[PDB]
Amino acid sequence: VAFTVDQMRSLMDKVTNVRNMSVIAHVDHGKSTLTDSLVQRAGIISAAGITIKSTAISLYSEMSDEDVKEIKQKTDGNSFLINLIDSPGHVDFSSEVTAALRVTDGALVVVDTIEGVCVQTETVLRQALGERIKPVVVINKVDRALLELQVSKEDLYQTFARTVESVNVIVSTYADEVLGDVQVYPARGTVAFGSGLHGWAFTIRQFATRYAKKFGVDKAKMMDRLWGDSFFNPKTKKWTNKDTDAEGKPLERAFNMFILDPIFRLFTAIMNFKKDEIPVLLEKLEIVLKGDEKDLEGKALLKVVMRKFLPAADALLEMIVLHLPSPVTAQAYRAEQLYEGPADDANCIAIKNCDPKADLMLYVSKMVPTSDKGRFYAFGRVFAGTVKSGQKVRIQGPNYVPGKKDDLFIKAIQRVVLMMGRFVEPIDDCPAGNIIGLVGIDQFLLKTGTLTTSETAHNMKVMKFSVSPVVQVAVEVKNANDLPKLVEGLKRLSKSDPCVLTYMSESGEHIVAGTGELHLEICLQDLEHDHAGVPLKISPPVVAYRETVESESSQTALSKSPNKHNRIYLKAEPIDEEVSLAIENGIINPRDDFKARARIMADDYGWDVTDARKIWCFGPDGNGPNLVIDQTKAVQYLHEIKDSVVAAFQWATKEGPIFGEEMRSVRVNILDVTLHADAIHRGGGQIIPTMRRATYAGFLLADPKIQEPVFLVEIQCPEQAVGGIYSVLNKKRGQVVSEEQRPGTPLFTVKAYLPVNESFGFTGELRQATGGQAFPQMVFDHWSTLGSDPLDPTSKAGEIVLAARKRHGMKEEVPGWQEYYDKL
Amino acid sequence: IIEPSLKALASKYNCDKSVCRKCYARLPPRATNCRKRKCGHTNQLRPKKKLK
Amino acid sequence: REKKAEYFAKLREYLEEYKSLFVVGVDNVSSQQMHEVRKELRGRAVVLMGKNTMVRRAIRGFLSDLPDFEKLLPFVKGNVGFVFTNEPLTEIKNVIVSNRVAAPARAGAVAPEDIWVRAVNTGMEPGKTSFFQALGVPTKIARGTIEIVSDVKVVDAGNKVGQSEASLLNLLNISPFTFGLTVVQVYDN
Amino acid sequence: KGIKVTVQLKIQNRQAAASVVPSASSLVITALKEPPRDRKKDKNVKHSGNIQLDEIIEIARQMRDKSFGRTLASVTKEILGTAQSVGCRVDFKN
RNA sequence: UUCAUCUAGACAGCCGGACGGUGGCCAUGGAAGUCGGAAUCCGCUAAGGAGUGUGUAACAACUCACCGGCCGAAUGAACUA
Ligand SMILES: CO[C@H]1[C@@H](O)[C@H](O)[C@H](OC[C@@]23C[C@@H]4[C@H](C)CC[C@H]4[C@@]4(C=O)C[C@@H]2C[C@H](C(C)C)[C@@]34C(=O)O)O[C@@H]1C
Ligand SMILES: Nc1nc2c(ncn2[C@@H]2O[C@H](COP(=O)(O)OP(=O)(O)O)[C@@H](O)[C@H]2O)c(=O)[nH]1
Ligand SMILES: [Mg+2]
Repeated sequence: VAFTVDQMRSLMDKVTNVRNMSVIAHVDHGKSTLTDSLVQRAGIISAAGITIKSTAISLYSEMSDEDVKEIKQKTDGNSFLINLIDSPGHVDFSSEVTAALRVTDGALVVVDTIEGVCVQTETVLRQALGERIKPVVVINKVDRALLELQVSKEDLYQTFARTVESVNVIVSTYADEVLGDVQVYPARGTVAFGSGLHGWAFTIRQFATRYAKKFGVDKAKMMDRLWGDSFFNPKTKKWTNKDTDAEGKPLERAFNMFILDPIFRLFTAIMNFKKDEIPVLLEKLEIVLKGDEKDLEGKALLKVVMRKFLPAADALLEMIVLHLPSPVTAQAYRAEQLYEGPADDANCIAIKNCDPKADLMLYVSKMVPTSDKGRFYAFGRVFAGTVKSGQKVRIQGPNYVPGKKDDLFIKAIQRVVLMMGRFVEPIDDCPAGNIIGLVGIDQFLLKTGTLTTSETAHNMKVMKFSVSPVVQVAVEVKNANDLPKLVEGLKRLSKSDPCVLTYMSESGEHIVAGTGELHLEICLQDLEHDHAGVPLKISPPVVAYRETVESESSQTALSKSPNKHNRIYLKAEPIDEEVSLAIENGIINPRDDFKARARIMADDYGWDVTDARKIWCFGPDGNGPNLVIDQTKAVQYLHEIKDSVVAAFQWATKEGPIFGEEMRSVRVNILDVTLHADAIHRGGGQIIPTMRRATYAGFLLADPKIQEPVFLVEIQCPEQAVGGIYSVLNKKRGQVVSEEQRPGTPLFTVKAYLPVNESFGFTGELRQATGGQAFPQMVFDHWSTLGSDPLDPTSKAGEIVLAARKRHGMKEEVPGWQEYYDKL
Repeated sequence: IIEPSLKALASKYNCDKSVCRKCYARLPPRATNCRKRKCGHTNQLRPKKKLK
Repeated sequence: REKKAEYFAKLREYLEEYKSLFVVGVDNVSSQQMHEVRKELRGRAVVLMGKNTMVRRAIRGFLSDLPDFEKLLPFVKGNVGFVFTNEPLTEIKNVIVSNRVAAPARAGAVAPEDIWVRAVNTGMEPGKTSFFQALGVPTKIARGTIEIVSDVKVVDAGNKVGQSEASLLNLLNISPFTFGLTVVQVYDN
Repeated sequence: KGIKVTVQLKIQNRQAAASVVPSASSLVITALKEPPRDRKKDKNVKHSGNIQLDEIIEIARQMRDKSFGRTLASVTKEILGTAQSVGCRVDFKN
């Protein structure tokens, strides 16, 4: 029940009565449609399974000060505003899941009795605990565990005892001990039971209430004697903590007879259209029906009876207020790993002693879309401060450090809006610890980022995710002219999604990367008709390797001027990895001092100062790993032609001879320099197709292959899932680098090597190998040398190479150095 | 839901067999020759391929 | 038939020399445990098992080295071997009825007695939790280590042990499916 | 001391950090040997050995889990040689 | 048409062991009898192969050979037409 902006604003002011959590679970456990019924029974109102682009439904309910004697925190209010932000379980769409955790203090988990605690449910439960968030064990779809399976009291309680101990294992391992004992116990009144599609849900505590004195002792001690080793004797009329009598016969556990039994009898009776027994028990539970309510029989019969018996939002929000967290207790030791560097800093202290009137702090993780003037609003949580409709505050970009200036934009917000389900409306204020939606900062911020008033503030924690972009794809247009619109669209997809990593490649294509192939085709779909608006052209990301020689070109190739005068002889030798690597590193620079650069290459990476100090080029563009040295010393016109040489050098070393790619770790050696008399005949106009045609023939006689790009794929995943990984990499030449793990947590973080041409759907085969348990974070490493010799179309890259010439529309296969050679 | 003695008995009459390499038919795992005459009563057999 | 004839002459050698002996029987035993026994007395009590080449040892009882072979042939049946010595029996009887301990729950072995165990924290991290899930036994986490909540009397006396529950009983130091290695007959001079 | 295939028993008592080495068959064939059989073969496969050692390898059998249950000098003549293709001692074990 | 071992105590059969070194030489991102080459050993007895396979990522675990219970005379293996 909300009234108005200010009335809802006044409840907000009390952060002690602010249950701010998220709902995570798994693909099909009934969490999205179940959260729909909670709002339709206790959501929000002010004076008026795929999670397809979600927001954050607010909502607020009523309690009592007597319920407040059981909550261990500093709460003094009775009206509570619970702001629940929707966060899609899955795993190939877990982008919004890591975002919610950080920008909230608590969290709900929709486990199941039948499908139970799944593999992804177990690892998504870890993200919430590895972030220091609190638990809500909601075992739903219990109507199908007693309607389309129908078990016994002691026995169904074992499917639930399993649900208990399964979600329980992720706790004692995939959690943090600073929160204390955050292990959800059903009896402790920390476990939720219920049916979301049929609006009813009850709790352990809910019946401890409707029982206490109707038993004789306090309801707290009794509801702890309701679950576990606890039996009641319908003969001694006493509570014996043994499962048999003074004879040795079977007993229906305390739980089985007091809670279960009634439900069990109600279950059947209503599901068996027997109103000849329905009223009798309908009476023991004080349930009344009138008019078209009793016009519904059997299924619909129990649907409305149990609602009026077990209250939806009520029961889950009973353990959400007396158990689930708010900023007050949460941020108390949550802000530690909510910030980096100075934890004793006064700005992080503002968050610890939550002061809306101090160091303004906020983190926008999401960016709720609505194409108007700019493009859409931002979405963050205030940790220490009140925001206003035009307030001037700074922006800490993903780079920005308190002592520099880059990624720091201090502007005034045009207006503020509070989220109500999916839509919002113009508000002006919101204090420390409450999640808000600040607009007008779209055309400034570069995605997830900080926003603080105090400039001396360091930098917070930049997300986490535990996924990383690994699905690779390339795009184009079916129609040549609409090409520009498609490109500004990747910019749009940047500002319409979280993990989506669009980038450019060495192919002249706009690359697309994401959580999954479904995910991809999902962004592709929301794009094809919206973001793009035209027929694209998708296909695996075209890969370019590097045309490199190695076995030291044995014969000297002959290339003279086009008139046939100035002849130069070259030998192609291999430049050491640590050597060519340093060119691209910024160690051995193309604008560095030769004497000191020679001391560097001679001592550290061993060579003779002669060819070391006489280097000339750094092909291609004078920054790549191709170095040219003068093997001569008696050239009458030494550097009087050095330029024309370095020129044709890069053009040829860039557009390759094998097929058409630049080269890598190759040292061109101008063994002999034979020139003409007059300098006019000795100009670039000849030296170009001479030095170029020289490396052309010298290349095809230096016995070259291709050093291609390798990935440093970090596959952090479960222990028994490791079986599947070994076999998968045992196929795609997976060269597993290391393999270490934390003794306690079974998750074994494993790093390896994977060929670029061996990964066009690689992620997919891993999860299929051992359930969505495996985790591939493919971070390209270096270039690992091959061995096949592509000058013959039997070599692996040999097929690749000819089709690349066939690709560009070239001289078919590889033309011999004889087709473009000089001599008798 | 499976359990040892239960998922074991189930396999004893579905997976614990021997697939003939000519006619494919189900024979006792501890077999040696086929009982069908369309294959000429062959001896070339192979246990029913397991699950990975 | 080569080694069958030489076995005769050899076992014949130790019986023709020593004063007192034991025709010890044992069905349930383990190879590794077995050699620990022969090493338990590598000199005073050297063991020597037998079979049908022991049905001829009764036809070697027909060979009659001494008349005392009468009191020997009526103990040939069951996995029964030998025990050679020349020291006072009470002292060495003490050792053979001290050489008797056994094996655990070999998944699908005999289940004769009642399977009852108490409830105290096991002392190991939550590991075989996926088994107690499809198994259904009340057990909660107490300081990381899995703690026994119920005095679970696992399997009822008289059945065939299930693969799953036997392996977790192994983690519980449960060894009751054998208990072998004693005497079948007692003989001297 | 010891490398290739690790068999090291470790007993713990909540914070109690203590280990007891079982010195496998790998450990004895390299324990008496000098430096080129202790190190320098990182990029090399270990395949040579003949030269006579003797009785002190009987106490080296006491380092290789004494759960064989028989005689010492007797079983040494077995392990080292057939499974031990380096430092064969007496070329009579195969 | 050929060789075993063969009531003395057989094979087909059901009943109890499948070991130490050993997570063997190396070889390993990983390999411990079962991805793998090269070695194919004796302590002991009734016996156990660096091991017959399944399956563990590798361990573990099950199992076969070898050998003890009983069934208790043949009847197994190799070939011809
Ligand atoms: C942080 O995210 C990272 C990782 O996913 C990984 O490092 C990835 O690697 C991309 C490639 C990097 C290679 C080197 C730097 C040299 C060659 C480059 C590639 C060209 O074929 C190979 C891989 C795959 C890409 C081809 C398909 C064009 C690369 C590229 O960016 O061009 O790059 C993204 C941005
Ligand atoms: N049998 C049964 N099905 C349910 C119940 N609640 C929800 N569902 C099913 O759950 C589906 C929606 O799941 P969703 O809410 O997408 O799951 P989530 O993505 O994990 O939140 C619907 O198609 C329903 O059929 C229930 O109480 N009983
Ligand atoms: Mg959903």
